[PDB]
Amino acid sequence: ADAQRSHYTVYPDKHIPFVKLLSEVNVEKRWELYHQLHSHFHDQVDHIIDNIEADLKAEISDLLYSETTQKRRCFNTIFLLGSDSTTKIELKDESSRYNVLIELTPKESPNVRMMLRRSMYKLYSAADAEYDLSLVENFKRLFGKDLAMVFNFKDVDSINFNTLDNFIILLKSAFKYDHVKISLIFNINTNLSNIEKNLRQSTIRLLKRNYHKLDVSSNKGFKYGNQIFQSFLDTVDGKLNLSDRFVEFILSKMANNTNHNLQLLTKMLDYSLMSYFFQNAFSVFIDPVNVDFLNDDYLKILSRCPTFMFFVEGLIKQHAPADEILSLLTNKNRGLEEFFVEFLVRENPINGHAKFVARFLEEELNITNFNLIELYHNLLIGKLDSYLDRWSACKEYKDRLHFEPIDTIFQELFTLDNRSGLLTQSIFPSYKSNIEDNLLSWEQVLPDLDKIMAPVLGQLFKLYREANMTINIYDFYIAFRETLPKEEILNFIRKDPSNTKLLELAETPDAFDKVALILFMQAIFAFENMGLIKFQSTKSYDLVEKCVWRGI
Amino acid sequence: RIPTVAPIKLWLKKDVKNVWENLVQLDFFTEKSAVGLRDNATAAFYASNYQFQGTMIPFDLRSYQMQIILQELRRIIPKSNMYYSWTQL
Amino acid sequence: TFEGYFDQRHTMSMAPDVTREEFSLVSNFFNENFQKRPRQKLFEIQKKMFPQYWFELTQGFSLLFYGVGSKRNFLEEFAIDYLSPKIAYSQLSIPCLILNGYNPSCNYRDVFKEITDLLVPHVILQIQKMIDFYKNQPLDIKLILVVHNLDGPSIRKNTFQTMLSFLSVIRQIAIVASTDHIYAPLLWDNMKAQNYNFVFHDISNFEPSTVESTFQDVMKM
Amino acid sequence: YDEIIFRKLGSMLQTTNILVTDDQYNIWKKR
Amino acid sequence: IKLFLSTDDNLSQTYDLSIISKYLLIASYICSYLEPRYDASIFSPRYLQPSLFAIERLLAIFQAIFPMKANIEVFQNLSELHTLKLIATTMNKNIDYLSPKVRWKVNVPWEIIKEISESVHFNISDYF
Repeated sequence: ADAQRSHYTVYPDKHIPFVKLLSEVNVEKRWELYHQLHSHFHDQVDHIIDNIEADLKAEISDLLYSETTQKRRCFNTIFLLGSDSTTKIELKDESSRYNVLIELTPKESPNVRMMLRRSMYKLYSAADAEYDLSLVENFKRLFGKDLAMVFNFKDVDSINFNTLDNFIILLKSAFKYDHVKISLIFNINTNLSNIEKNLRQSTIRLLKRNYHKLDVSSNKGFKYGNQIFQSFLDTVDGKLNLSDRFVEFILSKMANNTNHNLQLLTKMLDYSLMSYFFQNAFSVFIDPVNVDFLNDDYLKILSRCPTFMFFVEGLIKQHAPADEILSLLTNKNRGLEEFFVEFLVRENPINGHAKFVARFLEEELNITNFNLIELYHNLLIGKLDSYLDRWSACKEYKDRLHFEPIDTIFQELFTLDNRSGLLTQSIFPSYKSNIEDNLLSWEQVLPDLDKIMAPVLGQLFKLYREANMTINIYDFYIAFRETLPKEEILNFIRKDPSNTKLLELAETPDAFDKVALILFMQAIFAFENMGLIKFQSTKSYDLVEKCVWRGI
Repeated sequence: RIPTVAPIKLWLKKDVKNVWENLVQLDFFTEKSAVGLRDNATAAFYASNYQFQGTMIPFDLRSYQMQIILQELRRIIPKSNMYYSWTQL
Repeated sequence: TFEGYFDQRHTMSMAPDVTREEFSLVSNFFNENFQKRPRQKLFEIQKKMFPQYWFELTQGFSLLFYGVGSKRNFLEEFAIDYLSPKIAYSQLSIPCLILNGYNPSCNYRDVFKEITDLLVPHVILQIQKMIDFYKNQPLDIKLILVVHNLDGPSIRKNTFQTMLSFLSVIRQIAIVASTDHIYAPLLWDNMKAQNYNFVFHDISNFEPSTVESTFQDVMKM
Repeated sequence: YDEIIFRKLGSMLQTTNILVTDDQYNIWKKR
Repeated sequence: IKLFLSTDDNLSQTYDLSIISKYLLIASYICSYLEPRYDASIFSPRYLQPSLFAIERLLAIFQAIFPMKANIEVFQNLSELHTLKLIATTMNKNIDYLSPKVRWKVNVPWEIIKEISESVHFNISDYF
């Protein structure tokens, strides 16, 4: 057996991760086009992410090093609202001052005694890389350089505010020295006022004398989200279209997160992009040079486009010259191939108008407080007039920018939409609901006691659905036992006489109840592992408590 | 009880926090089960290791008990004080 | 519904006693004859999903496995027989690190030691250094990190979750995990979910969980 | 059975009902 | 004058939260200050510290008050709230949420729950 060990390591055609459609060269072409577009998008994604990261550090350094005329000595306070432990800061290498970054996590601050010791330990380690306040006092006489300390409180909301409040007062004594300067960085997840309730008002007055306030959230006025979404519009080049349904799904799943919406947006867009090229065969015709790849199945799929049905029925109901209809009915000369080529030739000014409205709002009207996704969906639906009427200045230019989208035939083959729920089951699962349904509707998973005896966990969940909040374990065991087909169980058991212990146990008169109890014990342990139940074993194994219910 | 005229501040709950902090330090109040100064170093060690709930729960919900009973206040508080009339129930 | 929750002196000794051997007898004899063939057919059908998981792993997504039944064999087979050999020989020697989270004594320092030894030429600081190192490094995958029972007793703790969550930032590390608790998604907040970047699939298989229950005895009843 | 497990499993191989089925054109062809 | 009318010792839509988070925080306050006796009747001690409760109650009340089932976003918002420390637990070190011994309580005052209810158009004022 190998599972006893906590952890262990095991060591070991050129499969391009795509797979055939319609039950060789086409797959490679599709993969290459997909990868080209995918890398083109991720180039902009990484560029924008790096720009975002580079943006904050300039302001952070400016706040840290903007010397201000003050004769009195006090902490330099910076409030990073909406921040997180993932941020980083680098320090200037000044001439006469030695700079040390002192990180302070809540795990490193159980009491003031540990805090001072660890701060001095880090300070000494940095100084020797080139355990009390005497080290600060004697720092210049040791290393000949002035000391500047930056205490980075990585997560304020989890620190015991009593210990921090006392430690700030402890550091307050350090200002007796002329060669020491201190700066404090606060990382706050909630609003600023959450700190004001927990710290004592003496410490707040110390902090308030020299403090700066900064928001570092990614949701700052839709700026970066709009930029990323417009970059996605750019990187497609009109080679693929986004339906109203998919934009609706994005709008529905974006608002539930409020810190890292950009990451979720990028995840959803990337997943849709990778799904499209694996699903649709016509993604090959993003490159029209391969026009000779048209085949029977492509023609069938084109015939399956509802727009084709609308066009053909419009011709028929008008009693148009029957030769054109017979040409497709008899499938002769396939002029529909050139028809589809001309369809590919078509241009979509929808993207251009969507870009230009945003550019006009930003540059001509200076209206930056808007969502680009809402604008795009309003353009898709055509209610753009009301959306622009949300703002007072957009009347004349709203009338000018009025745009009307027009569909094209076989556009369904070049549109991404949420139509089968695959995009929801994979990123936003109904985890607990799925488990409940699979326990109750196990035929949704599984394809002669096998044919009757349902899985033990589902059978036990049957009783779990109805019973009381606190369950007498004996009653639950009785209820589980009553479901057993004893004779069919004996027939199942007697198929393996090769094991003597099997017959020895089974032929015992107590065997039915013993097997029922063993299965009950295993199922109850599994339920405890899943969080379904909890024993009262601290009192007795006579009662068990339910910890989950259906539907909620 | 002051009649209204035909055509005293209730201080804000945030400002009262400083007054509460002042009174908690001057030992007029005390936490529900505050042992206070421990007797020996080992007791201080076990006390500093443990984290009391009273230091974690919000400033507005910490339970306190009183050191000067209202009767003592009525003995001490001058009758010329405006709030003296409330030294009775 | 919520109404089904708002509207909801015997002893264990009244049932016959069970010995340790008898407990194993049923679990061994039934599971080899009960639902073996239909679950084998279901496994053969489900094996067709490996290319999609492989593609998602290439694109930088972590994979989380959930559902009723044991999830050891599926993850082990995917990691060993399918994933690593393709990672190696389609790019032209991938360490398949398997972590048993259901062990209640899996020290995080020991796992971090192995990871550092296998990837590197205050654990969080070292992980940050690794992340900064591998940003400019080539994107080809080096390590597969199979985390069984990402809701296990050694794993539920906040520090170990924080340690694991930063690992998925490195593209050259493949993370595969499985959970059993109903409220498993409660473990991960915004930052941890962001760094994990899971893609969720329902792998409910009704495989009899026996290895997980081995570490903690059931004979207590 | 294949479609249900494909959709529950989140597989992209499940048919998406944006295009109407070929069996529908076994009916519509007679029109 | 306005300098002498406010203390100005303060260090500085106060909470901007997702709708799911807002309703979860409404339901948690209901759990923390409504006696367990009334869960079977109303849905079918402000000055005191909040009482403890269980997640099973919170999920049921949230399902009963939101204008949702058990998708991962609900639990993600709940864990975000715990990380934001808008909801507290009965432990200090080595948080083990999944362990059955942990219990939950509200760490938010009434003055903020009222504004959240106004922003989501809910009527907590009528349940007490």
